[PDB]
Amino acid sequence: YKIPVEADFLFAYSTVPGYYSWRSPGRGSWFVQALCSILEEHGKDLEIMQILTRVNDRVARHFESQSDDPHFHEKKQIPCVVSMLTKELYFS
Amino acid sequence: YKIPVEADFLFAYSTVPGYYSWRSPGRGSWFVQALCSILEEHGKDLEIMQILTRVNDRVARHFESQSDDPHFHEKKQIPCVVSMLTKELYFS
Amino acid sequence: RVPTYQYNMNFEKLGKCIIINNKNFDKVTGMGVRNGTDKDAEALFKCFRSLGFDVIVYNDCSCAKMQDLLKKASEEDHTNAACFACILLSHGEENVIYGKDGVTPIKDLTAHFRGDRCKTLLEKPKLFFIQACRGTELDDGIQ
Amino acid sequence: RVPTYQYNMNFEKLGKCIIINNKNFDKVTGMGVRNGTDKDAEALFKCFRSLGFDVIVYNDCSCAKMQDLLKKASEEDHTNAACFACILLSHGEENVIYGKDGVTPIKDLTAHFRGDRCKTLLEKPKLFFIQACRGTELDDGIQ
Amino acid sequence: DLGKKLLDAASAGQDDEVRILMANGADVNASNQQGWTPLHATAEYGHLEIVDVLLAYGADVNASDSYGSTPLHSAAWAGHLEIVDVLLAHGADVNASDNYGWTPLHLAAHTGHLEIVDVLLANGADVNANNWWGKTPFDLAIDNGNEDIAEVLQKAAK
Amino acid sequence: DLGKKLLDAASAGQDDEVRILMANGADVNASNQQGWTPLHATAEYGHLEIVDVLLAYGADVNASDSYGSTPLHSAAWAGHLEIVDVLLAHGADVNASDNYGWTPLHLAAHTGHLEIVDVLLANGADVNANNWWGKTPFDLAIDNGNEDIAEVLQKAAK
Repeated sequence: YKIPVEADFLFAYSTVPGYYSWRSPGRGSWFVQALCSILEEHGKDLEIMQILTRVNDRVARHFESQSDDPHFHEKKQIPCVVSMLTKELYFS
Repeated sequence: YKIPVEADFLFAYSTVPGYYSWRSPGRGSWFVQALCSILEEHGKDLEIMQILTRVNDRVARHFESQSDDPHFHEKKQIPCVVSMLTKELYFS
Repeated sequence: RVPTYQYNMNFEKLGKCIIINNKNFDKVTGMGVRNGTDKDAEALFKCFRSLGFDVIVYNDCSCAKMQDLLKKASEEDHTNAACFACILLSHGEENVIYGKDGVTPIKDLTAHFRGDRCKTLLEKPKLFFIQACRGTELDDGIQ
Repeated sequence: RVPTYQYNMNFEKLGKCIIINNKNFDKVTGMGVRNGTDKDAEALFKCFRSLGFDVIVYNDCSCAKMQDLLKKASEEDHTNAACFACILLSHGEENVIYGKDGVTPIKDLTAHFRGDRCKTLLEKPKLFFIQACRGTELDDGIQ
Repeated sequence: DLGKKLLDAASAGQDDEVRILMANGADVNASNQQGWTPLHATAEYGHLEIVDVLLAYGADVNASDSYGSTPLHSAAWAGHLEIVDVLLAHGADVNASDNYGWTPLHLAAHTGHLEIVDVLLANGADVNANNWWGKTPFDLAIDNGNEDIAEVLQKAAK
Repeated sequence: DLGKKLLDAASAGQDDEVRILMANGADVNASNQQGWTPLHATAEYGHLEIVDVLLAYGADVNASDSYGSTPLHSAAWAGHLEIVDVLLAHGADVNASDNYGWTPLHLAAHTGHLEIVDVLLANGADVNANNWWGKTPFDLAIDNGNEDIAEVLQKAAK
């Protein structure tokens, strides 16, 4: 019995392919801010996809860019989770 | 308040990028076989990522290719789930 | 299951599930018959219908047909549906899927459902299940 | 939580978490300072340590340094660890991340951990968190 | 007990086993958890002689499963013309609507069964029936490239 | 009560507030849920005068948090040389090992604090200490390109 050599990876990208990823110069990247916030509260309770989905929503809803350049003003972001996991992951 | 235009998609690919995806001529593709099997039993009970993770494991563990061509013999497969979802999805 | 963290499913209907079942291909593509795909399509029809989807299957679609079907679906009124699903069964290569007559980028098919282009599916899950090769690499596995 | 469906976490240690914190870049790359990244690194250090990881942070790594660190990590003995994590904080473009001196394909970094190449992490989750642009498109959002 | 045996035999197209099961008191209107009856099964799989036996034992010709589908729906979808005629002869509702508003005419128009379309029309099928999505059988025939059917439906409408 | 106030003030580097809190009976060995004490906080953030006050009120110089880290670990990691000396003078365990086997010497070698490495060595730091991964401070200095430190550690080993 064998297992695929590509199995059991997960990639949590801050943004979707082709897209910019936003960073506040004073507070840090949107994605890391959200990820740490969610982990701090739920990291030992929830499954990894639950955590990362909550991160997706936090980034999607709580953040919007500000710029005096109209081209960069009021932009949004969604992260992108790629799962090749074969089981549920709790940090228990 | 705005939402990203790329939010709320999920892609369940039968295989990882760059890789072949296996199909039994008599029984159907490995991925669909596993997906239907898991849905039939758990589709109304589990969250979509739980379902798709179980599919990942079923494909990874229960299937292995057969061929008289050594190049195509005893090969394996892992699917690939890409989630931009912002909430948990139950088919309730 | 804390409701603040689940998609709202209190809608009149679960939604549409489109299946593209490509088995036979034009000789020009040089692609073979996909034996077993009908079993896949019928299995998927039964299991997606069980979930509550209105499943509709289209066979051996040209690239133009696939594009027009998904475009049409994106222009229908999903106000009273909870979500949308589309299943693609075909030959493929990296980033593309085969119609009966050639390849079309998968991103062109999903693009119609973008939040700004498909308002009645805004904030609702849009699910794509893709059975197709994504290249020619093989996974030799490991014990 | 039915145990047959969860990764086994009954190991001596949770595992290693490597953070690559790239803030300052060589003038040749033409890339600017990533102000705010240190706050990210310190936040991540604290929260990944809280989970039970042995977190180790490396700053302003060249492409060669990133490659050698991950390669080294893949060659260490993870027998008594449950999983492995790596966090990349840098500039990026589609499929690549910036070292201090240029771009390296992300797939080259993750490749060391492939099941056949990293036996002591076989059947264990390998997690990569990637904060980097993947292109220049912007999401205008929709109300 | 005999119910699952009946469903299984009917599904597998085993005429004699079905006749034996019925003669031994099996419930002709037995159904699985999804409301699927032996008459549904025989209608989808095309087992004409079994349909006849079930009807003779008083099978509900208009039995509706969990999805609102009747055996006439099944026959029209699977494309079994002679079974469509038999169901109609035994009082099948030609305009039965499933849970998404599909009628047998919708199914026939989508799947491309022109003769079944003709038979349904001749038995009073509603050409103007809208499913839950607001689509008529004509719309479905157009969407799926069934031009001859689309022409027949368009002419029947007026 | 005064405990969180003390931790907060100590973290924020508010000397006078800390002295007031201590003079009013705050628990010098108060800790948060993760075992983080005011002495840890002042050691990481570099507040020398506050370290002095806490020690004067009998702060446990070898307090270990949930991760096995002591204030000497904190000071060595954050790179606060004068605080490292003060902790050692008050009996800090120079070879304290955290839950992954890191010693203060490991932290200093990894982060690149050469003077702290020298001080730790002079106070009896174990150059040969292996963390849980089997790595010495020398290994870490090499991995992170801290060549001068690696040279000092290599020479101290023999």
